[PDB]
Amino acid sequence: MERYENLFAQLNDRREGAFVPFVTLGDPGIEQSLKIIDTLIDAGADALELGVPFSDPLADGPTIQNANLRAFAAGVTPAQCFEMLALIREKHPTIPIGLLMYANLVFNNGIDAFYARCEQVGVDSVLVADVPVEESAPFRQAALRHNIAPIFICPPNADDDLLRQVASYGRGYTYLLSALPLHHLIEKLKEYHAAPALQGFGISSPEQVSAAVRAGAAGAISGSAIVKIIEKNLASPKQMLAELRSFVSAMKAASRA
Amino acid sequence: MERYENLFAQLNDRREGAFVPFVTLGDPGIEQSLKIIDTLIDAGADALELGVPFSDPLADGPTIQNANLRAFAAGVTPAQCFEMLALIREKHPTIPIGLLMYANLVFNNGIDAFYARCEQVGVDSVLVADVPVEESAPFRQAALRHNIAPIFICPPNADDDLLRQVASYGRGYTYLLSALPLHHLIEKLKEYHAAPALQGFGISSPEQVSAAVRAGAAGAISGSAIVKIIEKNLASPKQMLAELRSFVSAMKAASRA
Amino acid sequence: TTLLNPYFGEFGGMYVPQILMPALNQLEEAFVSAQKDPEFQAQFADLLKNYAGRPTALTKCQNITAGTRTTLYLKREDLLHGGAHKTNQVLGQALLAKRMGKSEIIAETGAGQHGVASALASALLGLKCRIYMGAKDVERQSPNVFRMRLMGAEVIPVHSGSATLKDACNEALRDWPGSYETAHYMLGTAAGPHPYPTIVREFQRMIGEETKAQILDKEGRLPDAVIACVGGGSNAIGMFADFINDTSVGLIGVEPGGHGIETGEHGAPLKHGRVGIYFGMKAPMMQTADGQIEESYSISAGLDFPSVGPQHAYLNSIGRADYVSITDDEALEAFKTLCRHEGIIPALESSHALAHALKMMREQPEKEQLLVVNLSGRGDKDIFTVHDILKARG
Amino acid sequence: TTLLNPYFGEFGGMYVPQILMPALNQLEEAFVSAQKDPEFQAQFADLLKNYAGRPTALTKCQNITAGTRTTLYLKREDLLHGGAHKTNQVLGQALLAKRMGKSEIIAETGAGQHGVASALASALLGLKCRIYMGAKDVERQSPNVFRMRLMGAEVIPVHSGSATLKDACNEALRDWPGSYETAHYMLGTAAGPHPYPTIVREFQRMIGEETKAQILDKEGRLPDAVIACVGGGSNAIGMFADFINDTSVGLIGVEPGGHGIETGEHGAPLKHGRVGIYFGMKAPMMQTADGQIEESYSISAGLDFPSVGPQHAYLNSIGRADYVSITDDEALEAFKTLCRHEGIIPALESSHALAHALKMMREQPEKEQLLVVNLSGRGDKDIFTVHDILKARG
Ligand SMILES: O=C(O)CNC(=O)Cc1c[nH]c2ccccc12
Ligand SMILES: O=C(O)CNC(=O)Cc1c[nH]c2ccccc12
Ligand SMILES: *Cc1c(COP(=O)(O)O)cnc(C)c1O
Ligand SMILES: *Cc1c(COP(=O)(O)O)cnc(C)c1O
Ligand code: NA
Ligand code: NA
Repeated sequence: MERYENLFAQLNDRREGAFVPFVTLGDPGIEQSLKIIDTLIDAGADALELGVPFSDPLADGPTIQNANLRAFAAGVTPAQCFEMLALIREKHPTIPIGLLMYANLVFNNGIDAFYARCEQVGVDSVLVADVPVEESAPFRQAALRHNIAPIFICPPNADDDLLRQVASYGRGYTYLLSALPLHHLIEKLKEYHAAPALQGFGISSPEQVSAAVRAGAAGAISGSAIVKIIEKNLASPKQMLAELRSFVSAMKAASRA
Repeated sequence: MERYENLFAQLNDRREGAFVPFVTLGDPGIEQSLKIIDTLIDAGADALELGVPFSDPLADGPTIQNANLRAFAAGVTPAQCFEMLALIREKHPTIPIGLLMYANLVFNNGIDAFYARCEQVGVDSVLVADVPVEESAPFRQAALRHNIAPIFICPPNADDDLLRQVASYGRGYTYLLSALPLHHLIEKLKEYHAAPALQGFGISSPEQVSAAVRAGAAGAISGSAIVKIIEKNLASPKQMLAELRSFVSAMKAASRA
Repeated sequence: TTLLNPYFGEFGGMYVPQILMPALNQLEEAFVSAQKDPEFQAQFADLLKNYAGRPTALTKCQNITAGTRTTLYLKREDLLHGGAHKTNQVLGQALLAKRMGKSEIIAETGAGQHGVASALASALLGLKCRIYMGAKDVERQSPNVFRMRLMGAEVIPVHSGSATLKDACNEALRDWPGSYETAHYMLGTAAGPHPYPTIVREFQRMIGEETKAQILDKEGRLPDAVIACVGGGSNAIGMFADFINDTSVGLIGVEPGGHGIETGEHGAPLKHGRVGIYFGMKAPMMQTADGQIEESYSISAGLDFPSVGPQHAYLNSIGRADYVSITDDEALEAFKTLCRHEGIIPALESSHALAHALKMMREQPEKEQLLVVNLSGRGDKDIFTVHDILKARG
Repeated sequence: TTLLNPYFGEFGGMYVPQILMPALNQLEEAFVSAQKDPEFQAQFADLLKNYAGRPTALTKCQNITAGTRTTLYLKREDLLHGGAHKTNQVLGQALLAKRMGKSEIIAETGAGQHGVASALASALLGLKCRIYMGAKDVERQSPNVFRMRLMGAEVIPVHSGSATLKDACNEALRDWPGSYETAHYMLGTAAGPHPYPTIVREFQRMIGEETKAQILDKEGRLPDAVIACVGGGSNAIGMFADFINDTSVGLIGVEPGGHGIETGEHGAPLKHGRVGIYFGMKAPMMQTADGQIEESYSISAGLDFPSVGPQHAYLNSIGRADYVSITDDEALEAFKTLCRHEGIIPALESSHALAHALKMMREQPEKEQLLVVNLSGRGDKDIFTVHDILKARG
């Protein structure tokens, strides 16, 4: 929770939207993944969103399915992922670090313990891709108890009940998935004092970062896009790091205005 | 009919049983078949029993099935068979010549015409292997009208009705197929004044020819046996002719007593 | 001398070697006695309810007929256990085999359907089954072969003559005279010597009688025509029997036309061969000018018998049923129509019966007519053949 | 908020991404409304009578039980059209798809049985069907593949994850949120998110209700135990449902033991895995210490799902049903027993259900007991697999 209140406050003083990139931990291997993520940060990512490889990611598109398989081909497991989360937090003490999990990875050895281990290593949020609000009671309660914000997706046709729920249950940020006008979903999430909105899915050029700020959101999240850059330059790690720094620098300069 | 009354009369004057060998016409080819059959006669066959190759011989065992296929491999047809029957009768005017036919070969182009053509070329009997007495009316009537004897099988468990029928309907000879004691079937066929009995199937050494005479029959018919000798010596026609002359000479000397 | 008629007008009879007569006559007397035997009739009624799955539904096919004035129903013998109507009469010929005290069954098969059938009834009823299959049919029907051995039958391949279904039928008739005191010869069509055409009809006749009651209840009147394919005749005479006396009902039998009647490569002796005597009987055959018997040709294995049941030649001669022909193509189309429109994969045999009903509708689409096709089996056994064809063409 | 319960004690629920919720809720309301809708209930009753061939017989198997005190009956869903019980609930999920105004069907399949099923119901009912099959299941099930294309379905192979049934179930759930306004996701077992376990039970429940009436009429009392195999749970819960309130009747579910429980190569998560959340639901799964989901292993394709229906975990937890396991060997024996003794070739799935009933009799041959096994499909699809095994050993 705190790091994200600090960062949104800080960004509001500067009239700047946040730019949050997503990567799968351990893709394409643990050492490469660590250098990808110090690169994203030095280039200006405001927060990271980071996924732990799960054998059955029923909520992910193809780019992210292939990122999982690559991490599995290198042998990555949840345990190494929590190892990597500790080293990333030891180097970067203020960046907000959010995880994208599947339910069985959290429920596996006890839902309280999993949110304890995130508290220990210094994670600030977890969004559980297959837990809808109606199933979310134990996972939100537990996350709350360990000072970790539970993130919810707010879909684009959300009825009023759901808006009300998502605003009441979530913290840190509201994941505002890109019928139903922006300008309505955004106003209503402010009205119900929801966590600040981040718009995500489909976000892959600077102009959409400027637009999401203008529409009233606090920033935007990009993942398929970052993940493709990895997928394209596997054979030349140095060029991978260059294209990622360029893309991230462009996206975060668009949030400045 | 006449040739067979003449031959049994002649054999009774000499106190001798008849020995009748069976061959498929055109096996293993038309020219070879002609020399096989002049050999059987010069060796002492008293009468011939001669089969026309039929595509489906449901009453024949394997030795005779293979004789049919061989004649078919040489191209033999019913027409060539009637051609060969004329040349055999032009050389041998008194030997009784009986055919073993299947029903469709006789019924094919009219049952009267078939018994006319046998009358023309000089055949003396036809036994239709798939016509039982109960279906035999047209075939016997027609055969009668063209002075050809219709031959019937009398099986070894024949009840009295059947004995009575076979004795009334047949001519030339009664084909006495080898529960029920010989000595009974034989006495009863005399009692009902049936055509003289020839015992056949399984007849393959001299001692069975002597035995069938002693039991009261007029002679015996051998076919599987002759047919195997052909099947064995296909590759050496001259040796085939030698073994056939030897076997037939032995069988017919056993009928003398 | 026989208890019942052996002939249907000129056709029929018992044309077998004399030494098979007592097996025929003994069969015929067993069958007469069973047909009046109320116990036997309840025993057979119970096997066909609880084991084989009777009655078989009557399905309306609304999607295939839309925009015409045809109502088409499908009598579903594809739903009977073992997947074809062949099961009805094996149960009854095996029950007769028991009533005579026999312990053993002889059977002939071509594509292997009747082989199966007679292996499953012999397994259920505690008979020892041996079957004859031409070697050509052996080698191309290894699925069927293995099923009959699963079910405990002994399978014998016949290498003689053409080594197909007829050379099988020939080896059957050769073994039975040595064995008919403990072995029953379980013929698989409404053909061969009397009493086999009568017995196979009467153990297939419930096809027709349940079709009548099931149309009467659904439509309140009888069919304008019932339609069935004709390889030897049993499923067709089973469909038709109970309607021969309702003279407004149409009986239509369909023969295989193969490559087409004009190529001579077909299985349609009833309208295109000539009266001969072969397998025990006087009926139409596929034969030469000279009288040798030939093979039929059909894409469908099951219809490839170069002769036909004598009762079919009789009801053609008096004009109470009509007979026609459908080509390998025609039947492949009707098989693809039913799979895509009704979600029923039919046997290539039954597809010819449906091919003619689809031309009955397509030819005259505003003729009002109520049509039943006997769908005599399912067509899983035939999907490799149809994929291989479709593949060969693209 | 839901109209009915999503849970059976601890197990069940709707664990799906938020954007799939409205498709679930819309399904659940369609189903509630149909269940009180007398018209819908007559429409489904008529498809299952006239098209699919209900009621299915109850066969006594006297030969297998002789010399013991077991009475064994076989409920024959192998006689239902398409050859397995999977047909009952596709007809009903397609009829629901129509009632919502949908025109399109999504399906997942492994060995290809449920793929077929949903292709034939979509062909009959005028729906456009597309199916997802893992590529590994593609390549080894080319028979099924071709049948679904005959019947007009579009088939999509899934190359992700392990490219088998579960990676299929994953691609289903990914397409539906873009399409649920004209496309119904036709899940093929009593598992996944609520409402799918309840709906599949209630469209399979006539298995049980006709078994009860058919035993009551034949034996005048209820079974001591009903027995069924458990891959995801639908044929078993369809057999058991109507007997859960007749507490003297035994409910026994049989899981695949594969090579044996101790090798770890099995499909028996209910008694040998651990509670997890995967495919929409909280139930027992085959998973690592770490929580990744694994494949089951069974000689039988159809039982290879590394989780199980939640209603089965619930009735195990309260001791109203019992669950056990049968090995690839055990089931191969019971498949050869039924082919040679009763002339019924069963599916390798159902052979495990029969394997346990044969050990129930063989273990205690003078226990008086009335046993029904749900023979959930036939086994023609499985004879190459069993010939290849038997051949490998001699
Ligand atoms: O892929 C993107 O552009 C954004 N994706 C995410 O923010 C991360 C993500 C991976 N899988 C998901 C499922 C649900 C929500 C987010 C994710
Ligand atoms: O083969 C024999 O030993 C005797 N055979 C004959 O006499 C000729 C024959 C060939 N086939 C037959 C069918 C019935 C009767 C005789 C024959
Ligand atoms: C064998 C078979 C046929 C052909 O025989 P009939 O005796 O002519 O009925 C027809 N349909 C099926 C499904 C068959 O298995
Ligand atoms: C698919 C199938 C099964 C397994 O699924 P359940 O949902 O567990 O019933 C069992 N038997 C047959 C014949 C099958 O086709
Ligand atoms: Na025919
Ligand atoms: Na399972």
